[PDB]
Amino acid sequence: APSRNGMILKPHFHKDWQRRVATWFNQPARKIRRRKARQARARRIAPRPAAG
Amino acid sequence: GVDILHNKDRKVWRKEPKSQDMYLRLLVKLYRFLARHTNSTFNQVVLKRLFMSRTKRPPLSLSRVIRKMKLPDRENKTAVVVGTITDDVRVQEVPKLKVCALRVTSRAHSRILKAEGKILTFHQLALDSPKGRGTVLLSGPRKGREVYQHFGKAPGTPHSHTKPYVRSKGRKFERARGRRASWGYKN
Amino acid sequence: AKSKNHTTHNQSRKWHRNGIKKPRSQRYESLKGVDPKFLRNMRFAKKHNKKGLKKMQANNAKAMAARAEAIKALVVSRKLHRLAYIAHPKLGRRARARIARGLR
Amino acid sequence: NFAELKIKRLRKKFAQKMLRKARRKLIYEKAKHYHKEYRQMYRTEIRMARMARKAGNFYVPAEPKLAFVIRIRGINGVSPKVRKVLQLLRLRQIFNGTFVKLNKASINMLRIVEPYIAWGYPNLKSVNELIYKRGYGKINKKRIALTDNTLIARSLGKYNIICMEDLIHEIYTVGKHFKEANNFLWPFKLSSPRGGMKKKTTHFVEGGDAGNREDQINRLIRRMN
Amino acid sequence: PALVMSKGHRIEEVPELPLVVEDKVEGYKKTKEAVLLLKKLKAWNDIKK
Amino acid sequence: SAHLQWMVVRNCSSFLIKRNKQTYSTEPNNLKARNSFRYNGLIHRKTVGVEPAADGKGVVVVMKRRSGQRKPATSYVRTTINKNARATLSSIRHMIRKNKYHPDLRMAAIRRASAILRSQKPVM
Amino acid sequence: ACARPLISVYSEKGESSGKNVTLPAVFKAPIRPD
Amino acid sequence: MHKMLNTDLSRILKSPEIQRALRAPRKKIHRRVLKKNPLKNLRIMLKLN
Amino acid sequence: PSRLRKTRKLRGHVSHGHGRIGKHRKHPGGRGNAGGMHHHRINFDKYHPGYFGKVGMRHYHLKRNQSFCPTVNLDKLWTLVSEQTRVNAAKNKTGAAPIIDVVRSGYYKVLGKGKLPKQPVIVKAKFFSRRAEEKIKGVGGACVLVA
RNA sequence: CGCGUCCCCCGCGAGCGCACGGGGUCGGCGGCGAUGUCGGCUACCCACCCGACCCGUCUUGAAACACGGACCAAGGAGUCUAACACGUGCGCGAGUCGGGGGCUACGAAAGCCGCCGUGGCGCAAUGAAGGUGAAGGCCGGCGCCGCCGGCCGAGGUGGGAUCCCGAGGCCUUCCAGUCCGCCGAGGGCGCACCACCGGCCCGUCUCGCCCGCCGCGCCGGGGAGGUGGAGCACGAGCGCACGUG
RNA sequence: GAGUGGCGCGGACGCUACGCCGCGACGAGUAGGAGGGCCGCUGCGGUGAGCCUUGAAGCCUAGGGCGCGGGCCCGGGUGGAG
Repeated sequence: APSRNGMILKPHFHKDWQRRVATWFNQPARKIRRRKARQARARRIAPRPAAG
Repeated sequence: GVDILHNKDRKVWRKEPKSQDMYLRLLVKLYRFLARHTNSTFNQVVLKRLFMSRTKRPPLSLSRVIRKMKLPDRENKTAVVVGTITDDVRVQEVPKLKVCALRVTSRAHSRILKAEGKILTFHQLALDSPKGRGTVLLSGPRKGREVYQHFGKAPGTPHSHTKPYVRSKGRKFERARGRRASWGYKN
Repeated sequence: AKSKNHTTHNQSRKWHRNGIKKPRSQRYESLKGVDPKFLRNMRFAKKHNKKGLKKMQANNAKAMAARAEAIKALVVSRKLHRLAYIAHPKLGRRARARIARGLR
Repeated sequence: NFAELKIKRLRKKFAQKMLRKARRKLIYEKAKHYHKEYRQMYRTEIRMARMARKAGNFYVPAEPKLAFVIRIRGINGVSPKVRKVLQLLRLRQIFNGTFVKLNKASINMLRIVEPYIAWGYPNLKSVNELIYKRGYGKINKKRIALTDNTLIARSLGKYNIICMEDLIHEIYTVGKHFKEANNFLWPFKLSSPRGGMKKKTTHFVEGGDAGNREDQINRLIRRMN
Repeated sequence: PALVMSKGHRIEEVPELPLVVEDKVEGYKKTKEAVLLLKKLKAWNDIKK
Repeated sequence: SAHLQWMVVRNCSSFLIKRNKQTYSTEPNNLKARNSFRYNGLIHRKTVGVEPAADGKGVVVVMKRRSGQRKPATSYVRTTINKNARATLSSIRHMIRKNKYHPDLRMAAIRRASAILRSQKPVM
Repeated sequence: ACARPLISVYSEKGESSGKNVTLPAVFKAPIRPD
Repeated sequence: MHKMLNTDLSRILKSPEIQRALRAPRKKIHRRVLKKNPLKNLRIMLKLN
Repeated sequence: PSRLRKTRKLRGHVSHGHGRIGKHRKHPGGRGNAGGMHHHRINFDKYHPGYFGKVGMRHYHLKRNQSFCPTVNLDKLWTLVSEQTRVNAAKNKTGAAPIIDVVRSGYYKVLGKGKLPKQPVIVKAKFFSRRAEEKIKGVGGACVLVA
């Protein structure tokens, strides 16, 4: 029940949304993985440009 | 057994700023001393205004401090704001400006000083004028904040130009039944 | 399961807690709800007030000289009084000074 | 040099001593003037009544200018109009007292609270005891006791009430500055009547204490002061 | 140095300064060189703490 | 400045010591030894410190100089006074009053030095 | 003030070198515990 | 930027710029003073009347 | 910070600040925007007028690229071109107007809100207001259209 | 209770001392003091006197013949996430923010990039939409014209905290007399803000007329007066944190 | 206020300014709200040159007390590592 003067909003949380929560603790470890996979690429293509 | 209503006994002014920042708290100590030991009412207002919340000391823009200092009998006078002085980009001409403010935005500094203007602080304003003799005390707009457009009479109640709280404005976000004679009705 | 239908019992007690406030007594009433034939004309009366300003600064400043021809041309007992005269530091300054010296 | 500044600081200290003594003699001679007034006031009232009875005619003395209104009933179960009038008379607490001058506008306020007050026309000595013992001043919205002459003079000096005797004069003889003198006094915090009330609930006419007591408020002022 | 003592760091025999050392302290490769540094600059009583 | 680094030190200094509805300051130059703007011996240009001597008897007077105040070693100059109970108290009254050196601490220092002299004075 | 004094540099022996640095304006920036 | 440039208000509040245009210190503390009855006390009556 | 919250002052108090008569029940007015026309009609009328009902034409595949037309005023138009131009074009006697390309700065229309300072300009904008033209012409300049 | 003076009838004495005088002192006293007494309010047990029904709960009303509770330990109930509103604190401020990305033990941290500021919200509103999209008076050329000019210029009113000017005034057997310091008759400049009047922009309706023109018409703009808008009228937002809902 | 004319080397307390102090008036209270906790529990960054096998935590107490209260500090016993 709405109290007083306050914004009308429709929260999209009516599904089983808690099962499908994607938490970003992968993020700081992902940037290490993506960087080591980018340097070791560039070290293979030794005189070639690294962007390609 | 005295019939006094204790509803309106505790006054809701401020006795100190809620901010724990020391520089602003060292300034209060300097104007607590002046508010009481000077006959001036300038130092009463400046002390009272140092206590006030961010919303109560709004940013007075450069163009008002141009406008409200071009007035007659205001020449060779120092403009005092207890809020801040923000740079107004759509004003070209910038005179000499003796200005005291807690903060000035670095682009307004860049503007004021280059036009041979001097910027003081409230510690220097006391040394320049303890009683505040020859000072223009200003404030920015306090119905400035967009928050005030939602206040007053109810949006959905006749002769109210009140901004309603809508998720997003388009052609189908609160437009039909309360707003048109064609729909249910118009207020 | 019947209930109490209506009352106005505690209502007078509630109305005077913030006071039965008389409405916002302000100068300059709005021109809201004024007959829009009259309001057209009054809006035109303000529209052309500039038209008779050279008549105005002349006439209102000839009446300024009329103030310079009219104002330039214009021009319980006794015993307590002598104490009340002496006993305050504006009118009894020299009077106390002659009491003080009068012990010689 | 300081040969001047020692001697200059003494002269200003002397100037303020003789400024006190000049004010002090005025406060005496104003009080001695009042002792003549109260004699002449008291005696002319009896004088007029004798030259009436000599002729055989009646001297109706002036309806009293001044009342002393004491609240007698409690703070619980009081009508809203009756609350308002009691707190315009500054009777907010049981056995509070204030001086109320009589006119048409004030007797109609004193008849609308007749159960909840014990009022009447106070004596010159009844005014004395209330202003000396129970006399407190409303200085800076603070109930500061009238202990020195330079409290009434500080507040009421512009109406030439410069001592306690001037205030007693202003109260008893309801002058042109009665409002500024009565409102200066804090409502008198009187004790419970020493000996006992007759009957709080009913009017004085029906063997009670509630309402008018013409000379009989003086019997109860000394009972309470 | 009032706030550094009020922090609690033993700074009493620091000879002078917001302390700045010569650039041959970057060139160290052993702790015995580094301990004998803090003895001379008299900040060793802060590690003894 | 003195007033600035008080508004930091006043509540959250390491020397600060709060218990039993009491507040003190365990600073090496606080005398009366309470958390105060007057007696704090880190903050000011001028700092009178009074301590018991490194020897058995006598009182040292710790004088803070004018020049090196960012210089924690060359700052404090110490002088030990191993004299009678009168002309140890007198030396301190002469060091403060007749040098204009922090005359707020003129009497607070002499009550201390006296109580140090009273301590290193044997029991019967 | 905005006065930036002449901060010395110390050799590893604990004695002051003849090479001196002007105290950077960072060290006079407002002391804010807040 | 600094909100206040000179924070040594030891120096400010006793500098002769401010010290001219103050009012005088009212350091005389006034405690509560007892009432005395005119009936009971004569030389409290003689102070008033 | 849980310690600063209200729940920490309601330990001991029975109801936990949610009424003793009307108990803290789960959903006593329906879940969310329930009864918007029925038992919450007044809330949805008093503060959200126009909420219920249709209005105007549906536009199915609407992209926010075709309707892209961001506006600069004549008020802040001299911010887009540097301070070095404005002083030089004022100082110089030749009467050569500096070109203000509005498409470069990110805007596609120039509206005429502000008071433009009295030196000739050239505005290479895509769209123009009528008042925006009059001010540029009034000071004495060109309104160059661009594609 | 002076004399040296200014009329109508007949400017500081020199001390003492006592005190009903801005809240108590005595410059008065006397007893008992080591395994038998001294104090210790509190805390153990006990007795007397007066008071005193059992808590929690819903309730108009509970000691209730309302319900839960034999007793004790431990466990046990407004959380976290997203969104929104408002208040408050911080930073920068017509901006602001890297939050995604990239660069270089604690460290999965921190530091940095600005042609990584895309983008978010803000800076512009309004209309269903096509769209449009936020000041002007006068003074000269052509008692008047569209228009060639022309300096000037974001209103007006009333109330407004503060500031400004100052007629005059604030003293030492004295008279001019400068300089500061301060108060006040009276006067103005008036911040914020409020009420009112104007104006301005979009929608729509009535009125009426002029203009533009590579494309002259089922074209394009303009004007006056009402009226609808979550607008303008010399920006306040954005980010972060906390509180409450 | 200030110009210019007519012997003795002496004087208590203070003011964590978030402090200290003075004067007046007032103090019911369910639902409910807000504030202040040098109230209490558990972890964290600091910090106390902290405390501890010459006995930590805990637990008991006719011990001494403190705070309006939440609670806390000591004495005695017990215990064995924080």
